[PDB]
Amino acid sequence: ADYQTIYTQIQARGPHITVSGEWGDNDRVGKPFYSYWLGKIGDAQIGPIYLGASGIAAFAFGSTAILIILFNMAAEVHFDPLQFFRQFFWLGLYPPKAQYGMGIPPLHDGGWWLMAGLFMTLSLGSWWIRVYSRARALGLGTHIAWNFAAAIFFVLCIGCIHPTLVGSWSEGVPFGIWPHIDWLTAFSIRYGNFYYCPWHGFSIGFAYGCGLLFAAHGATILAVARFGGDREIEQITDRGTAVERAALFWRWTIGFNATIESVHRWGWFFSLMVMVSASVGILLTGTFVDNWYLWCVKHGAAPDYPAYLPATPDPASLPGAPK
Amino acid sequence: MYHGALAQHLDIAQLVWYAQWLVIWTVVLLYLRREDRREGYPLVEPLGLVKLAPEDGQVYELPYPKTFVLPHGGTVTVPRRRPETRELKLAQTDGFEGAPLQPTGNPLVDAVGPASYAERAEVVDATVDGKAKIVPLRVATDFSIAEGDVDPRGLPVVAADGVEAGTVTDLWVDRSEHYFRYLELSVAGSARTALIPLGFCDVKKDKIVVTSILSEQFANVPRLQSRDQITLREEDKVSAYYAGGLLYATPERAESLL
Amino acid sequence: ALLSFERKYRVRGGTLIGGDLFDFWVGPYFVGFFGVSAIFFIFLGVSLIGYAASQGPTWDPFAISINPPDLKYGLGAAPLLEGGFWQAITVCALGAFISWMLREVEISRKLGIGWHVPLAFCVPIFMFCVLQVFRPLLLGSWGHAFPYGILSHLDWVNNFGYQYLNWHYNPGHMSSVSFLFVNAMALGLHGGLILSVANPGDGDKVKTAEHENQYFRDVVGYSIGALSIHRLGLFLASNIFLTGAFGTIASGPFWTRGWPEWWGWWLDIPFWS
Amino acid sequence: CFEPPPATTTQTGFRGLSMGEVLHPATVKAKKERDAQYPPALAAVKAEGPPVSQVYKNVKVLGNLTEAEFLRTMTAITEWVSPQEGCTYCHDENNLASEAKYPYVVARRMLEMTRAINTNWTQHVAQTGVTCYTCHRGTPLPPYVRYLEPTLPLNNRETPTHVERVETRSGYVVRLAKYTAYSALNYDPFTMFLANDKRQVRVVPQTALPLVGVSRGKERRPLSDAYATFALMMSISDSLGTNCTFCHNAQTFESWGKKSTPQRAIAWWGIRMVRDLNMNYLAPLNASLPASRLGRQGEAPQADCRTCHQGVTKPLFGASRLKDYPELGPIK
Ligand code: BCB
Ligand code: BCB
Ligand code: BCB
Ligand SMILES: C/C=C1/c2cc3[nH]c4c(c3C)C(=O)[C@H](C(=O)OC)c4c3nc(cc4[nH]c(cc(n2)[C@@H]1C)c(C(C)=O)c4C)[C@@H](C)[C@@H]3CCC(=O)OC/C=C(/C)CCC[C@H](C)CCC[C@@H](C)CCCC(C)C
Ligand SMILES: C/C=C1/c2cc3[nH]c4c(c3C)C(=O)[C@H](C(=O)OC)c4c3nc(cc4[nH]c(cc(n2)[C@@H]1C)c(C(C)=O)c4C)[C@@H](C)[C@@H]3CCC(=O)OC/C=C(/C)CCC[C@H](C)CCC[C@H](C)CCCC(C)C
Ligand SMILES: CC(C)=CCC/C(C)=C/CC/C(C)=C/CC/C(C)=C/CC/C(C)=C/CC/C(C)=C/CC/C(C)=C/CC1=C(C)C(=O)c2ccccc2C1=O
Ligand code: HEM
Ligand code: HEM
Ligand code: HEM
Ligand code: HEM
Ligand SMILES: CC(C)=CCC/C(C)=C/C=C/C(C)=C/C=C/C(C)=C/C=C\C=C(C)\C=C\C=C(/C)CC/C=C(\C)CCCC(C)C
Ligand SMILES: COC1=C(OC)C(=O)C(C/C=C(\C)CCC=C(C)C)=C(C)C1=O
Ligand SMILES: CCCCCCCCCCCC[N+](C)(C)[O-]
Ligand SMILES: [Fe+2]
Repeated sequence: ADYQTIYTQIQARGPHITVSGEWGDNDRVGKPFYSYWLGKIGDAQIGPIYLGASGIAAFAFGSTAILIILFNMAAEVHFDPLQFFRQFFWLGLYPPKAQYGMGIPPLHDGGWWLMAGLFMTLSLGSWWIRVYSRARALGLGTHIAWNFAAAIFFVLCIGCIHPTLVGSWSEGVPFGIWPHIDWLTAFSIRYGNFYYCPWHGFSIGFAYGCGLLFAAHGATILAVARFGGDREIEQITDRGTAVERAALFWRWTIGFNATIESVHRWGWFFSLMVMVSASVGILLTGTFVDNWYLWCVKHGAAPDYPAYLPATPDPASLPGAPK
Repeated sequence: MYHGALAQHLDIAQLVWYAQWLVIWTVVLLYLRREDRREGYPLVEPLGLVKLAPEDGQVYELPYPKTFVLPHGGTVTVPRRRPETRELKLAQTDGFEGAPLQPTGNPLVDAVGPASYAERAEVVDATVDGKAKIVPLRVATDFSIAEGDVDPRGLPVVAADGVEAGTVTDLWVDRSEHYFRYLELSVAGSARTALIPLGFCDVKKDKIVVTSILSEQFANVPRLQSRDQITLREEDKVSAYYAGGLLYATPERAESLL
Repeated sequence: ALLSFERKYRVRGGTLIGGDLFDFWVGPYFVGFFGVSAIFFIFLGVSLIGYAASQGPTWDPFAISINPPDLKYGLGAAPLLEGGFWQAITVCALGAFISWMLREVEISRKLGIGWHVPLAFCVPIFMFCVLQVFRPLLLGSWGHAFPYGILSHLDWVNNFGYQYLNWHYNPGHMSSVSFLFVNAMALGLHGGLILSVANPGDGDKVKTAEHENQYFRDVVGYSIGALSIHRLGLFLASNIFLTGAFGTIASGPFWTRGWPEWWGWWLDIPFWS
Repeated sequence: CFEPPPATTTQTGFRGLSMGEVLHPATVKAKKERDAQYPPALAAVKAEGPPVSQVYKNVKVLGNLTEAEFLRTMTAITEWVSPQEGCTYCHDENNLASEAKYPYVVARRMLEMTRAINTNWTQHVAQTGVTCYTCHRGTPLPPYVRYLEPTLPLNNRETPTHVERVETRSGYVVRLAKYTAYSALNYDPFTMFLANDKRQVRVVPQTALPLVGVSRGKERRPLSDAYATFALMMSISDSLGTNCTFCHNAQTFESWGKKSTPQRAIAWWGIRMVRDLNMNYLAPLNASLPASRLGRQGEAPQADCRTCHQGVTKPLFGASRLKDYPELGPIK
């Protein structure tokens, strides 16, 4: 049983390697230190880390963002340190509760939330530049940046594009552990059950699919680690028995296969599709669909079931019923 | 009136619904599956009388040849004509193609089945800067075993049949990943060293257990041209050797377990 | 019919039962005894789905639905039209899933590679069992399982969650969702990285492992490494159901209040209450 | 932090939809017992004699009852509202027709309110009806009431910790959370939907596509309403000790018919009845109640689903005394 797949039996140590970037080499700060335990199930070396302007601007904004949020959370518990720590999950920074349309809202009712969102956005943008640049600097394709771009795009969608489209900040996602989660239900309830939103389903399909692909891709490589499967790059440029067997394993199993390079494209695509799909679902929601369930009924999709307990007429529609 | 509502009882969402599936299938069939085909294609099948022609389907499934300009000079273009030049000591066991082949000689040396290796380049995988990537510590001076982990150097290697087969002489490290990939051991009885992928090693404190092959079979382990260097193809020959042991090490290794 | 490099690997052996008997291919498909039993079960299963469907109302795929029995039938068999079909199909699904897995084992042996894949495939089979078999057993009735229907099952999921006011607060769920997201991101980062290295664009040279590691150290100050990310992937993936299975099983048999109230254990610790 | 099996489960939807109650036997037993404390009806008395409207001096509501019947009512009232205090809680030892004590006045309003409930809200309380006990459960101040602010503990028979006091601002979030099944929903469903009838509980669009003219900018309701609604629903579920599927098929909350259970309709009536009660009986009482009972806004304690239900889908597990005390309704 290749134990190498479980953890590294004999760790190794050697001179700290470094690849020069088209720039920013002098911006790598930190002293590479090793961790024995980490190295058991990974690479022991921790650091150094590239700084750069993007990275700094990122922390700059992110922090500003985080600070605006915490201060507001703190303000919720009236700054009582014990309750703040106790009620943390329940604390949050909410978008405007009242309807102001697209008008900038009062600081105490959406204003702060709006600002936090602005700084978080700029922070995300800067980090995107970072993820992108580092790629160019190291002479690599900008694939990650694109997948990450989809993710930032989706955040923008639930964050302000959707609210913009329907014209109301109150639709935004609040900052907070439980709070941002409570939004998922309020949002779904409002748009008539997200389970009936085709894009929700698509997104889930790809998510679940990413699960299937990594479990499968990962197990595949471990299963061929004895042949070097993990050295994917040279497996691409020079097919080796590793990927040949990886391929035949699947072809003989499901009838068709991929290449060591293509499977990464599949995975990349799937990942991307999770975010692209949901972005569309959100862009469509509120804008052109108000109740995904009725929308499905309209197009003959929604399933129906017999009543178990007697069907119940809406009381409010009966003759002579209160308001 | 309704936002999103269009003519013939149809709405924006509904159109996007179709567009979506369209894009998906487009990418999946026209792009991805094409890429899944940059290796192993065009397929192979036995000919006889007359059957010489491009065959329409075979041109449609393939994608345009892409070319990889290697980091240390050279290029590789895929897909491409990479037929198995080698002679396989295998024989048909029955009629139809679905019939499994059978080793006529010794699968381990013949390199068939699980013991099969890819016809990789007969070149030494390099480091980001031309140095040999996989080298033995005797060369990897600045590389060492992490404090706390076993140092197999000196420890004996017990084979499947339970019996010392040799002594771990060295450890080949990946200077690009800082990961030990092979253990070099002296083959007791036949003056010569052999490599064994760490993955086939159960690294203990007093010994190195190797269940893949038997003690004797350690002599036939493929040899390297150099002693402090290894070529991708050699890495395959070596790894492949042990893997074939999993099925061929002994007679029962290939039969039905339960 | 065969990949250019496939000939040499198509050897006999590696089977679990049957030996040479079912050790052969049909097209690219390796058969094996389990491939056979898979077909058997797939056959049986699809058949039952068709008959059941036909005895049902519509034929619209999105609206078709084969449901388990009412709770009153407990763990006993129910008349075909009212749960029996669901019961039969479930057993068939299981026979098919397990057969499919064991078949991957044979294929793995023949190829002389690790059984990692079929092992990884047990997780989903395990979760299926959690939802359909185990939780239903613990609650005492097959009626608690989910219906086999493209939209039908979403409805079951939906109400299930709502039986606990807000399933989002379920700790097992939180854990699981987290892994779904991280895994999704990792696969994007991993696939992205590999492609970024072998496909730098323009006439640029294919890069190296050094570049791989350099990239992530530069970005997040750390790089788990080649082989490790694959292990992490399988790990992250498998933990979606492994941890989630606890949130599912907990619901009902070990917790009957809403999930947000569960966090009362924390919120109500006396010293800060 | 985990309840041991087995769990009692009911079905309330088509097989396969996972709709129904999930009860913890022990918890049910704990509540069945608490409610079993319901005092049995007092032996019926002979209607002999003239109407107390002639006999007693200040009887404005039970004047048609005979003396014997009337005293029986008074005993029952005492036993349900002030058993520990006794008759004197509302009376002057030396003048039973006196109204000096505020509980007297309020008790009169309460007699009317109860009669109303059993008469005008039969679509909710049905033939079970309610008595002073349903809410008071044996004490002048009903264990479960509401002020215009969330308060802890829900049961006022318990003593609040420092943070639980409405005084401690740092405890607001937790006070609210506990009124909405521990959810972080930043809304107080009681004041929003139960104190009066100014707000609409429904928030889901009844059309597939957004109707132009109510789907943009300030025309549309803010998402907050969806949260508020959610909150009200959480507390309703908690107040009855049940889950959403007890009334809804989550597949489509907004839909009725086969998508709703009879109970939902009843719940619908409950909302209206609670609003009626609060707005027209309880709320006004802030005039007769000593400032000691009022909230920080001078409001009188008001009722909500929990006031009667107290964690059970049917107050006191459906116990009734309606037939035993027709003076409490229904009034023909
Ligand atoms: C605990 C929660 C549950 C859940 C929650 C869930 C949600 C919330 C959603 C889905 C969705 C989906 N689910 Mg469900 N689900 C499905 C299958 C499906 C697909 C119809 C669809 C996309 C899945 C996907 O892309 O996979 C990953 C990727 C791939 C490539 C899998 C193979 C292809 C796949 C698209 C479809 C294969 C299944 C066939 C339609 C079944 C045909 C059976 C025939 C052959 C006998 C199966 C077969 C099972 C089993 C075997 O238990 C299951 C269990 C469950 N789902 C749980 C009960 N499911 C989404 C949907 O669109 O609903 C309609 C969705 O929104
Ligand atoms: C009761 C409510 C429901 C709900 C409500 C819901 C909503 C409202 C939405 C989803 C959406 C989605 N849901 Mg659904 N959901 C899903 C699955 C999914 C996801 C696939 C998808 C969003 C994709 C994602 O990964 O977001 C997580 C990934 C994110 C958010 C990316 C973030 C990237 C960003 C760059 C990260 C930045 C990190 C930081 C820098 C930190 C910064 C901090 C600040 C302070 C500085 C499943 C499997 C199920 C099941 C099993 O029931 C389900 C049920 C339901 N969902 C319920 C019906 N769901 C979305 C969708 O697809 O709509 C169409 C969506 O909008
Ligand atoms: C209103 C109700 C909600 C809900 C209720 C819910 C429940 C009730 C459960 C989950 C569960 C889960 N939810 Mg949640 N959910 C999730 C995400 C998730 C998943 C991580 C997890 C997966 C369980 C599972 O799929 O097993 C199903 C998948 C399986 C069994 C795969 C089976 C595959 C099989 C072996 C083979 C199939 C083969 C095909 C038939 C073959 C086809 C052949 C063709 C292709 C040739 C997200 C990301 C969100 C968001 C964003 O809001 C969310 C919201 C919600 N969920 C709602 C709040 N969710 C589960 C959980 O983990 O509890 C915590 C669970 O039980
Ligand atoms: C399907 C595909 C998806 C996907 C994809 C991708 N996802 C990516 C990439 C791709 C492709 C990248 O390349 C990029 C990356 O880099 O990876 C290595 C990245 C990222 N995804 C993160 C989080 C994430 N992805 C999520 C989801 C999905 N991702 C979905 C699933 C979720 C979910 C599930 O919610 C989460 C939480 C970050 C770790 C990471 C950068 C975030 C950032 O932009 O940083 C923002 C920057 C900061 C500096 C934070 C500032 C505050 C710090 C922490 C300090 C604390 C405050 C303190 C200092 C204050 C007091 C002190 C005082 C002095 C002031
Ligand atoms: C945490 C890790 C995960 C993980 C892992 C892995 N996943 C694997 C492997 C690994 C490792 C494989 O090696 C194996 C494979 O070969 O991949 C190519 C496989 C596979 N994962 C499938 C579907 C899949 N994975 C899901 C989830 C995860 N996977 C999670 C995320 C989901 C979700 C998300 O719902 C789906 C739908 C098949 C495509 C594939 C063959 C299954 C099969 O059994 O063949 C058997 C063959 C059949 C032809 C079907 C038989 C039909 C029965 C008889 C009749 C129908 C019954 C049914 C109950 C009705 C449903 C109704 C309604 C709900 C619609
Ligand atoms: C003719 C007949 C009926 C005969 C009897 C015998 C028999 C038992 C036949 C089997 C018939 C059956 C039941 C077929 C069904 C086939 C199935 C289960 C198909 C599912 C296909 C699906 C939907 C897969 C989901 C995953 C997915 C999106 C994959 C696309 C990408 C691929 C091809 C991934 C697999 C893959 C991975 C994961 C690698 O890591 C890897 C690494 C290096 C090289 C190749 C690969 C590789 O191919
Ligand atoms: C305790 C057992 C008890 C007795 C006995 C009692 C008697 C009583 C009498 C005789 C009257 C009529 C006096 C008159 O001439 O008006 C009367 C009227 C009312 N009561 Fe009483 N009462 C006892 C107990 C209680 C308790 C605990 C309360 C307050 C909760 C209460 C209240 C009232 C009210 C109100 C009336 C008016 C009835 C009406 O129709 O308006 N009593 N009581
Ligand atoms: C049944 C006829 C009945 C009686 C009698 C009764 C009496 C009563 C009194 C005397 C009070 C005053 C308590 C105090 O001293 O503060 C009072 C107050 C409230 N009640 Fe009552 N009550 C009867 C019935 C009912 C019913 C059916 C309900 C619940 C719907 C109810 C509710 C309340 C509430 C709330 C108050 C206000 C808070 C308070 O003053 O304690 N009562 N009741
Ligand atoms: C459990 C937390 C739960 C959920 C979830 C839920 C949701 C819900 C929504 C979204 C609405 C509004 C739908 C619309 O816009 O038409 C709504 C409305 C009502 N509900 Fe509900 N509900 C949950 C639980 C419960 C329970 C347990 C009951 C029955 C005891 C119940 C009842 C009702 C009623 C009545 C309405 C309509 C109220 C009105 O004033 O019209 N809900 N619910
Ligand atoms: C608050 C708005 C509220 C809700 C919600 C509610 C719901 C409700 C349901 C769903 C039933 C049906 C129970 C069943 O299993 O069939 C029901 C029944 C009764 N209720 Fe109620 N109820 C709410 C509030 C109140 C209040 C304030 C009182 C007391 C004045 C009250 C009383 C009752 C009674 C009595 C019943 C009995 C009906 C029966 O079938 O036995 N409810 N309620
Ligand atoms: C330009 C004008 C006029 C206005 C601005 C327009 C603009 C672009 C607005 C954008 C708004 C956006 C995009 C809003 C999006 C908000 C979203 C998606 C929020 C979602 C969730 C937030 C959560 C979970 C954060 C809450 C918690 C915190 C603040 C504490 C910090 C985090 C932790 C301690 C947990 C760390 C966990 C782990 C990463 C280590
Ligand atoms: C061969 O491929 C890969 C590596 O090898 C060189 C990596 O090092 C990493 C980077 C991994 C890191 C920083 C740790 C894990 C991160 C998360 C968010 C869970 C990835 C994605 C990868 O694909
Ligand atoms: C529902 C979410 C999206 C699902 C996409 C699934 C892609 C499956 C690809 C199957 C390819 C089949 N093949 C080889 C015959 O082409
Ligand atoms: Fe990979």
